[PDB]
Amino acid sequence: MQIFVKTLTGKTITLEVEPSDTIENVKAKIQDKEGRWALAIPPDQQRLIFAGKQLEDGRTLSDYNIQKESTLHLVLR
Repeated sequence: MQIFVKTLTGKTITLEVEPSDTIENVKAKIQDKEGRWALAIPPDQQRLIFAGKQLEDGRTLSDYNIQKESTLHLVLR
């Protein structure tokens, strides 16, 4: 499954994920794709949003009915 994430700087990144990937697993992937600048932002200070909802690290994409080609947003927390 492919999803897109909008980063803190508005750049779009494309991720390859399984439907039961956890939000934590998705965040690790985003960290690898993103830039050095973000090297200073701790993981627990960033949150993913989808369809108005704050996504919890331990729940899965499938828990939130996130389907292929969904766009998530990485925001401050």
